[PDB]
Amino acid sequence: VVVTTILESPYVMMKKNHEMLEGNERYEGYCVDLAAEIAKHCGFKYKLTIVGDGKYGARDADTKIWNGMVGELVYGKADIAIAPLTITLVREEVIDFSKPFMSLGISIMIKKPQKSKPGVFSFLDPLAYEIWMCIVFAYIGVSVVLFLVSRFSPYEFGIFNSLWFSLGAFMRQGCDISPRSLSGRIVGGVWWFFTLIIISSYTANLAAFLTVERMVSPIESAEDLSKQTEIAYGTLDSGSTKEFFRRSKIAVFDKMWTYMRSAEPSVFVRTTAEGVARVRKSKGKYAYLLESTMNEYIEQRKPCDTMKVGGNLDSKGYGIATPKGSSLGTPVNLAVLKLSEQGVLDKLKNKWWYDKGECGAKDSGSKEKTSALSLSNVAGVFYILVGGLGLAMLVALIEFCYKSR
Amino acid sequence: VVVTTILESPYVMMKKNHEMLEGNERYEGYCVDLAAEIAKHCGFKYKLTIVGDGKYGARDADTKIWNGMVGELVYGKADIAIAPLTITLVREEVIDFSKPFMSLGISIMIKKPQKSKPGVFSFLDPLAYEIWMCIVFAYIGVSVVLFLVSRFSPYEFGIFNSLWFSLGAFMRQGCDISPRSLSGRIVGGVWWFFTLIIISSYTANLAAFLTVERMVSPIESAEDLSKQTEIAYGTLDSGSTKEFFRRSKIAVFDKMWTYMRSAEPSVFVRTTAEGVARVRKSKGKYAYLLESTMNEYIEQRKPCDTMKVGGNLDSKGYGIATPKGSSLGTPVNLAVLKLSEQGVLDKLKNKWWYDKGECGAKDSGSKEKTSALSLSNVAGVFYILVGGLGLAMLVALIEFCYKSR
Amino acid sequence: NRTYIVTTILEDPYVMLKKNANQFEGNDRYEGYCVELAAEIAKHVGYSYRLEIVSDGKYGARDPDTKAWNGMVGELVYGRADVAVAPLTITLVREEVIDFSKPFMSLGISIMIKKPQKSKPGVFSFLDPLAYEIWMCIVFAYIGVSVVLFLVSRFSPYEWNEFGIFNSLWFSLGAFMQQGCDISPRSLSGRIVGGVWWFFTLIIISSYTANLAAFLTVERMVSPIESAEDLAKQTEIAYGTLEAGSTKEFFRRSKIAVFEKMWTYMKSAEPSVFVRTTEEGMIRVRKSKGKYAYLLESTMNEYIEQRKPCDTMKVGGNLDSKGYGIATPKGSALRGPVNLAVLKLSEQGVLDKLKSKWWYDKGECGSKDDKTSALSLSNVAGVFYILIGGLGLAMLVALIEFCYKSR
Amino acid sequence: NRTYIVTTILEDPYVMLKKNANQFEGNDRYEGYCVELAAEIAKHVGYSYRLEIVSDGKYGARDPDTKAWNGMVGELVYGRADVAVAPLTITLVREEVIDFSKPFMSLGISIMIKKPQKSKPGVFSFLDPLAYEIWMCIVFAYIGVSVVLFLVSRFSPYEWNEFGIFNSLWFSLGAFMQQGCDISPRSLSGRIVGGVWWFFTLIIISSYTANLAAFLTVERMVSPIESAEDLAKQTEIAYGTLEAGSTKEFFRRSKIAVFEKMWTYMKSAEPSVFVRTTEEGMIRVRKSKGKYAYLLESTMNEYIEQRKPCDTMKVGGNLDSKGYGIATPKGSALRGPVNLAVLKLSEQGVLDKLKSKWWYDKGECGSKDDKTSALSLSNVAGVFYILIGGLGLAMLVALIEFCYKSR
Amino acid sequence: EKGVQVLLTTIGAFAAFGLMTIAISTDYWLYTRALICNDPGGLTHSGLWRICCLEGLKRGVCVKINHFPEDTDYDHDSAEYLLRVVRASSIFPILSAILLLLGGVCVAASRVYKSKRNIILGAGILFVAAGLSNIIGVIVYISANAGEKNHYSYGWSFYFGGLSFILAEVIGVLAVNIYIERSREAH
Amino acid sequence: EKGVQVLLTTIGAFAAFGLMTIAISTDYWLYTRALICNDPGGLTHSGLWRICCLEGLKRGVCVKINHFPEDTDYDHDSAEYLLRVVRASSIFPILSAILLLLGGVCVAASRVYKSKRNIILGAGILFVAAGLSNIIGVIVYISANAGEKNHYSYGWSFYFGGLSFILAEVIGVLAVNIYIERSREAH
Ligand SMILES: O=c1[nH]c2cc(C(F)(F)F)c(N3CCOCC3)cc2n(CP(=O)(O)O)c1=O
Ligand SMILES: CCCCCCCCCCCCCCCC(=O)O
Repeated sequence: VVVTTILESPYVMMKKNHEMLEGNERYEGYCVDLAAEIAKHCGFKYKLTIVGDGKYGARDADTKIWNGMVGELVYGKADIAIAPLTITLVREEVIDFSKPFMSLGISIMIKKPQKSKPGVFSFLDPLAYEIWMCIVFAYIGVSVVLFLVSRFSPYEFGIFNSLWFSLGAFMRQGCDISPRSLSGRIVGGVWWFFTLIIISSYTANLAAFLTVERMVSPIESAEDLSKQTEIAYGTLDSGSTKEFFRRSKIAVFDKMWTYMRSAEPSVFVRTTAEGVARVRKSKGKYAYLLESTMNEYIEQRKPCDTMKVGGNLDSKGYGIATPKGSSLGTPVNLAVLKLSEQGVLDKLKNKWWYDKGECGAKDSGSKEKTSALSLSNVAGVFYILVGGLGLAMLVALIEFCYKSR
Repeated sequence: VVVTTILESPYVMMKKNHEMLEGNERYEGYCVDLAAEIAKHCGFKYKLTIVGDGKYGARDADTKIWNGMVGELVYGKADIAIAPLTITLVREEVIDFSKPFMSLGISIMIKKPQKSKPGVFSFLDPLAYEIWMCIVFAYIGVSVVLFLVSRFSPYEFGIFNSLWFSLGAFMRQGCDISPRSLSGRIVGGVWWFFTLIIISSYTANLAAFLTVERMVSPIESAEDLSKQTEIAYGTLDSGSTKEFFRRSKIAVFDKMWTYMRSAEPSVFVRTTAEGVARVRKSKGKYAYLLESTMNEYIEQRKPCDTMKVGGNLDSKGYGIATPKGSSLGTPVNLAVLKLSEQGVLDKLKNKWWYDKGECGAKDSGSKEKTSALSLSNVAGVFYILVGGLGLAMLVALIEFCYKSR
Repeated sequence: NRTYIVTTILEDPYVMLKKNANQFEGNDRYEGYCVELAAEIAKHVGYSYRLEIVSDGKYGARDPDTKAWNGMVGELVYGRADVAVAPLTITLVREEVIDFSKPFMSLGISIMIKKPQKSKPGVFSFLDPLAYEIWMCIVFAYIGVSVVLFLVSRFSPYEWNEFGIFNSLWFSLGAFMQQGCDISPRSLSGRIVGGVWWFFTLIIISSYTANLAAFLTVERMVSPIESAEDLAKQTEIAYGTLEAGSTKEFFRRSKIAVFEKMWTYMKSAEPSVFVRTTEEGMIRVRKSKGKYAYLLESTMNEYIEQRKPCDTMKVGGNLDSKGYGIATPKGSALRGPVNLAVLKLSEQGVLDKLKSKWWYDKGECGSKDDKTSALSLSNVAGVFYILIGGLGLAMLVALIEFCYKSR
Repeated sequence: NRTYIVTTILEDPYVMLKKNANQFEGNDRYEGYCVELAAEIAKHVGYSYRLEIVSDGKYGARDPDTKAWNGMVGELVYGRADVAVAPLTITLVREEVIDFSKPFMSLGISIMIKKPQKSKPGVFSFLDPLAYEIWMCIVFAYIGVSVVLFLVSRFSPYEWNEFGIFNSLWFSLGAFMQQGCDISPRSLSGRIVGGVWWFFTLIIISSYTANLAAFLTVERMVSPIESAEDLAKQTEIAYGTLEAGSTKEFFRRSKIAVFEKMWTYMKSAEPSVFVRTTEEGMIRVRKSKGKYAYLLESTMNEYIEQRKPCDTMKVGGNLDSKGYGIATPKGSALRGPVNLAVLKLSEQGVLDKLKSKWWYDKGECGSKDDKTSALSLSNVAGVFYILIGGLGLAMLVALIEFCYKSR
Repeated sequence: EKGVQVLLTTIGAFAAFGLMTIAISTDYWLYTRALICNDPGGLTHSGLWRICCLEGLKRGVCVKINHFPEDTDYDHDSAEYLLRVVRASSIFPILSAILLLLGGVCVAASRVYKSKRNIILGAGILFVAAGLSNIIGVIVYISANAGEKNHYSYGWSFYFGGLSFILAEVIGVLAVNIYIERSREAH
Repeated sequence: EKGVQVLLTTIGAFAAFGLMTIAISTDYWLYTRALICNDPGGLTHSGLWRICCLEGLKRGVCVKINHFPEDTDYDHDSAEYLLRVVRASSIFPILSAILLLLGGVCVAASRVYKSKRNIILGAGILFVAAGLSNIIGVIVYISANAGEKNHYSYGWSFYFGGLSFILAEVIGVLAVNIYIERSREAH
């Protein structure tokens, strides 16, 4: 028996030193160890054989011939095919698959989130915008209440000086006048407490922000990726993923197909390497759609700047093939079932993907040596300051010109 | 063949379900599995035979007779031993040991450090005492310099008001007077910058202290342990540890022996359980000297509040013994080395010490929900405040009386 | 040219008795995922089917001594039923005696935890950094400081000053908030009092800011397990499993380190983490408030997550991979057609549509779907309420001051 | 009734040529741990010994094809030498062909890292939380704010105020330090300027405090590896090993997960973490500044840690357990007496005394021996220096003001 | 009015003294679980001197508190020994009560010897000192209750002590103002 | 003296203008490694308009800076597009130089038309506005250099711009004081 295969890492890849003592060790991969295990279980000798035509088994409409590993099996060139061959209806009508040895589906690859460049007005981040607006409203209200109280029940505190007192209190600067009546003093004391709490909270939450980094993915599913339009989609220009979107009746994938067809420039790529590169380039504006196993493989390969997000959109399985009427299908099926029950396939999956992993674990590192704050972190407050200075100049000139008349 | 053995966890313990279906599995432990594994290589049948006495072999001076599992081996009652029996000269002169299957020594057991109750004046912790003294010196110096500058080169600032200005500046309270001259203003500016930096540093380091707890062991060796005397030293009343200290000529252990003989009450315990209990209840004021294996075992036992520190003060080994002249001696000697090279002994060590650890890893939980500050954390500043109020009252009355006359 | 007997089991949503059971009879009395799947399979194969239930009410299994197959597997082997449209897991032993189809569902062992609810921070949570004892002792120390200042500033006849009791209260309050007032003590006694009060306020306010920072930093570094390894390493959370089932099989016969450790912890525990039934595990997870994690089939976890109450969530990926399939007896004529129909339905999206319908569309929760750590108005609401109340009290007191002075 | 030839190897401190090699000959030419150990063994056994060095300069080993033992083991097997007093590890293959004694030293694989030095915090490290760009832009914004305030407060003829340029500078400086001055603006323009400056200062100072807190908190949660597992999990630190030796044997033939992972990382690396010689590994550790961890015998690690330079530290416990022993030929008469002598010396403490003498007493570092995280005067020294300089400059300026006004 | 001011001062002094004595001698300061009466423990209302559990067969049984359940250097171990000694003695609450009594005595004696006005000043000083002793006492009490999530609550003796502090400060203010009025009148 | 004050104002205006023009047109603002000239890159002294690398065969070769090495919404992408546009245009340094020139023109014209005193006020306003534009310019420059441990340093054009700011503020103060003296004299 000769086991047909195909070149697609990490399933089949040339050995580190294949020229020397090539034998059967010129090839290594997940499929190779799998073939070893199932030949041991089936009690047969196996000699590997790459397929002449790289294209995975398919059937031409006009010719009606099968080109690939399927062609090799159906036409007697090979007995068995141990490769990531997807189980499909048309492909089963001619050969007998086994029970899946790995289950997979369509999944989303995104650029790994990284510290984004701080934006002007990021100094407001520790507090929610609603707190800021309520702070402004409270400033107006406290100034107005103090003015009313001072005017109606005097023991100095006009609206202008009332606003000045409140602002100086909020900034921990003190004023040149303080209330002398019980009501004004109640107002002042309560405003003072408010300012103390609010400023302590701002400083504390800023310390929290600067101590621990916590990045959040823009998307976590296809639905989330479906509704928005900021990020762009992407599939191989010819494959099962594009067909699945093309033929789908589920609303989300119908919308996805609509966007992918309409969108210009074209989102489709010619090769998966092109897709991963485009993902790595767009700095988080590109999301590729591909098979889950490849996505995990890449995620565990350097430069380690991509991740899989969400659950698989579809369900599919990879199964060992065999031509109709053969004798190896029945034992290899029970073989794969036995391996799954024992834990062998899980062990190989962990050992080829996670172990042998150029990248690290999920928690590769933490508690990064914090960096000094940069001007870009506080540039907005500089801009605000300079604008206020210009506004003060303008106001003064306006007053001077008015008094000149 | 019958393997002699002793009851000592985790080497021998009664099986969980020995009452029903005892079979040969009534006894389980590290040494039972070891005996099985070695008899595998030796090619002999083994039936466990716990010597009736629980004592590890020893020889009586008057009788000149051997009692224990050593007595069982020497007198022919047994064909082999597997229990943890240290390799020593006297026992080797009558029986033949194997190469050690675990190496150990004398070690220290201390209660695991825990958060101590905060002391009054713990609010000074974030800053070193030298910073506080230099702060006081800087306050005096800046007040004096401002006073001199205001008197010699005036443009209000006596020594009293100079000190008041400096204190109000350090506490972020302002003052009723500010300098008008360039020199006084230079003094004020540098003092202001100093205060800003120092208070920000205090708050920041306090936040650091309160967000990550960091417990440090008082002792990390036997030298450091011997130098101090706040903690007491425990050794079983009769054992090899006590005799080692008695016979020792190394300076540190001579000091330790002197201490233990002189110290009152008795630091010795009659049993190991007593020593571990004294460690667990003495709130970190007891350190028990025992064997490293037992210490490591206990470190993964509930309530899991004790730990081993430092290295080992001696070198000893446990070796499976045979009666002199036996054919088993050489095969077991080769078997122990075989297992050591393969990793079986390490596997069993992890199996019976770390696995089945009632405790967890080095850190099962971290960054617990931080607790609100308690009055005991800030009670010293309350005491200082009340004392200052009393001092103010006293000073006022003194001035009143003096100005009366 | 006959009706085929389709065995089945009662398990939501796969098959379950319809609400109007009395009204309907035959195949029409049942509803679920697998009845409609059987309908589609029959349509694709063109065979008339009579639906029935397994008497044993359980899935296939072999008695050790008797060597007799029970449940649907027994029905198929002994000729009682022709097809088995149900969540019958594909296994080595079963596949030997019956002919499975290709999977119509992929699943595995998965984790089930108490849902992280949207906690209400609490009005007056801005006091949490300091114990209420500190706050109240602060109030009483404020009163004492004010009184002592007034005394040491006004008792001496030679001064009779500006430091009355009201202005002493005002000075002390402004000192605490680090907002000076128009007056400062000029005597040594008053200045001693002011100095100690100033030191007190500095320490207290720095402590408040620092402990609030600690609170928020710690709340910002909390990470849920999100996986089995995270679940395994920690021991705070107790994670159970059904005493009898393929899950215990998987964990006992597991060579992988983490699953072996999980078994070690499960067997070595008290009270027994394990439960007799799945309803028991679900209620235990719901009651224990995050202290319990239940390991079970992914499909049931998803269904439960969609049932009312909505207080449970699935985390992580499936630990192992399995599959449900339609089974027929060895040598049957429906094996090939059934497998082709299953694949036809899978490609067409029929199975995904049925899954969505019977898991989500019928879902009571009916909700497939903002981490910022920025403080919200709920975190600081109490201080706003205090502000409003103080302004109201101030207007009221001004009104009183106006009514007074009527003469 | 004859002299016994004791083979040996050159390895510090076990055996090494004395400084006055020319003056001395024979046994007296050598000094070290094992020469004195052999002296003690001979005394306990009462035999006269002539010491010799192994010609091969290497420890025993068997050629695969030739099946010939090399080194000291070869000398013993072939009758060249009677005893082998040296750091000859106890192994299965050797023990078959020679008779080992009980160990006189216990050791294992251990971790060797760049010593954590007492870092100097740095004068003017109190500016680290903010970039120098922020500080300098603050200075220039201060100048600009002062000038604009002076302008908008004094240009109008109708006022000619108290806001001259000097007092504007003073007001701005006090605003930045959150210390008000005796004057506040009364116009709308001056008040706008003051408000924006106040906001700026609030944000900047809160940022300084917060980032300093972050710095110190992060410096307070840093944990050195202290173990192999900590070393294994992280990938920042590269950990090597000698290309040829029992260490590589141990890591390749290791069923344990962490050692297998260590081998996986070591083989899969570029540039090759491994080194040709141990001196190479030591120098690489010293140069790489914490990026390298060397795995080697514990005894050599300790000796190196005690040699000059003192920039290397051993961390963790020994990974595996081995032992050195005195070896003799099979059937020799010295096996029993030698084993008894070794045990005698171990109980008497002779071996521990020799270890301390030749590892620590002769140690260049000669130092067997306060984590607080509290800030030290070195952390805030620059601000003290600024204070002193400002006081001096103030004295000088007062002197100038005094010389001026001479008329 | 001067007369009503003195009357309020005296009434407040006597009320504060009574409140403080009641607080000292009632045993309802703290509510908590102890385990001294039948794992978590049994509900019990502790006090300043004795602890009284109210669950089980030991209902209404009041057993003395010891204040020394561990081993420490009797001569001088650390600040904890001093804290426990002060908490056991309760010299600060007792001192506050004593000072309030003396202040009331001085206030009453001011009615006679009406020429002397420093009596009222002494009374005010005593009242203020009593308030300070009360504050120290409560701080000591709360600090000494810290073991090292057990729910606890405070009873009416605690709040009686608080009322005593408040009234003491009030009557000290009144006495100082009275002394000021007297001195100004003589001028 | 009024005359020397005006002379200092004019000299300072011209010096500030010259310093700012030189800073704009010298290309020694920043020293760093770029990789636009031959992994870490080659030493190069950048500027405000062009970057000139000084290592390798491309010695003394000054190539223009682009300010747009990525893809962004030309119409309105975000604040980064506006920042890069302002940095590329360098309208703020140029505006500061223009305003300094106009202020000097006004100061010189004040010598004639000596009756009018608002000319000096306009000059001071222009100087202060020039300082503010300089500050905005440097903030923009520094912010736009942030990539997202490469050592960098600043050259003498940078510090010339700083000197220009300082002198502009100084001469603005002098002009305002001159206007004040003139107005007071007419009173
Ligand atoms: O049988 C089939 N097995 C396949 C296996 C893989 C992989 F699993 F990686 F080996 C891949 N792609 C190659 C890299 O880009 C993404 C996935 C395509 C496969 N296709 C073509 P499809 O029809 O478009 O799915 C088949 O037909
Ligand atoms: C970093 C900037 C600080 C520079 C401080 C230098 C002091 C300059 C003071 C100039 C005052 C001369 C004018 C006095 C008041 C006036 O005429 O308006």
